[PDB]
Amino acid sequence: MPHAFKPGDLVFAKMKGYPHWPARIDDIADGAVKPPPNKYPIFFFGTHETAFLGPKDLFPYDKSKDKYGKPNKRKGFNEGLWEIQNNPHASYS
Repeated sequence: MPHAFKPGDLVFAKMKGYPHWPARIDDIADGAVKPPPNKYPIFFFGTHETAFLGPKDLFPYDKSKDKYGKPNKRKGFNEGLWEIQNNPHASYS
């Protein structure tokens, strides 16, 4: 059975106006800005941007990849597909 989201989990994350996007739940570094309550820090592969999202916008990657893991015209998207499949836990700083 599912647990709650934890750092390191791989997802497609949904933002208004954008396709479901390859992403991971990030850790929060010591001294770094924390997310609002009930939100997680989401790192978006390809763009390398961070937003704060709740579970309603987070789709586990294994279950969802057949639907959402297809190339997209959007900037950074196909780079993001490579990252989530080939090195999802690397440092992209």
